[PDB]
Amino acid sequence: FECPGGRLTPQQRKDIVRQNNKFRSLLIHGKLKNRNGTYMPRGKNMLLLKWSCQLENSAQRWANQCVFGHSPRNQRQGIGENVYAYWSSESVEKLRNTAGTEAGKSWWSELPKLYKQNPSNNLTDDVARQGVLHFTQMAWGKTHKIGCGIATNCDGGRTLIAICHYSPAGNMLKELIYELGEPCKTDSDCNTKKCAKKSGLCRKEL
Ligand SMILES: *[C@@H]1O[C@H](CO)[C@@H](O[C@@H]2O[C@H](CO)[C@@H](O[C@@H]3O[C@H](CO)[C@@H](O)[C@H](O)[C@@H]3O)[C@H](O)[C@H]2NC(C)=O)[C@H](O[C@@H]2O[C@@H](C)[C@@H](O)[C@@H](O)[C@@H]2O)[C@H]1NC(C)=O
Ligand SMILES: *[C@@H]1O[C@H](CO)[C@@H](O)[C@H](O[C@@H]2O[C@@H](C)[C@@H](O)[C@@H](O)[C@@H]2O)[C@H]1NC(C)=O
Repeated sequence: FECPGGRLTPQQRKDIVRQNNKFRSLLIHGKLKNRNGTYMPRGKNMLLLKWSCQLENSAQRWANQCVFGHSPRNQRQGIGENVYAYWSSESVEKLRNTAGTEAGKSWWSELPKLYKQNPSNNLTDDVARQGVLHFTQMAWGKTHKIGCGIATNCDGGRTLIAICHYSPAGNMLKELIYELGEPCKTDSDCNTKKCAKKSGLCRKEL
């Protein structure tokens, strides 16, 4: 959680990772409702997210622009991107320390508010069209790397922007968001061959 030249604190990085992994674990344990009021299906092989300084560096470069939008495609090759902003009429400095976790709650909130019952867990065109792509990237079983950048100087210090980058990039159409199964109990349950038993998520390093 130490990233040379970074503008985040170690704690911010940890809070972001711990929150997103908690979400993932709650999800694969069947504890989270979709828009229809029905629990999402239990999952297996959901990777445990690791912080990547490389990802933070690209996300931070974009956050520094103070633009509420995506970075250009050619700077996002192989990489997912989620964008969050908070617009105040006063200073946002007090919001910096929870920027990442507020952003994760906002992206993640797509599940209960916009994500209709999808039993196959397949990311079809009709599922994608709902605007659940921020949530689906945070939930993407194959993604295992996350890095985020934050700007609080935007609009005279009155706008907060948080940018998170994910690798590998999630949201490939016609692939499942995550595999249907049981959370890992032992290493051999995981295709990566290492299981985080407390969370039921599979470990994948870097
Ligand atoms: C997610 O859901 C989509 C929509 O059903 C799956 O794609 C569909 O796969 C079917 C076969 O599993 C395709 O059927 C074929 O249709 C052609 C058209 O003539 C026939 O010639 C052929 O013999 C089959 O009957 C179906 O067309 C296809 N849907 C579309 C519009 O693409 C998808 O399955 C996955 O993607 C497809 C493209 C293949 O790679 C499948 O093997 C693969 O499982 C579902 N995704 C997942 C991960 O389940
Ligand atoms: C989730 O809620 C929506 C809106 O209330 C319903 O349309 C879904 O049931 C639907 O059943 C038919 C009409 C068809 O639209 C189907 O695609 C939907 O599933 C409901 N989902 C379920 C599975 O009950």
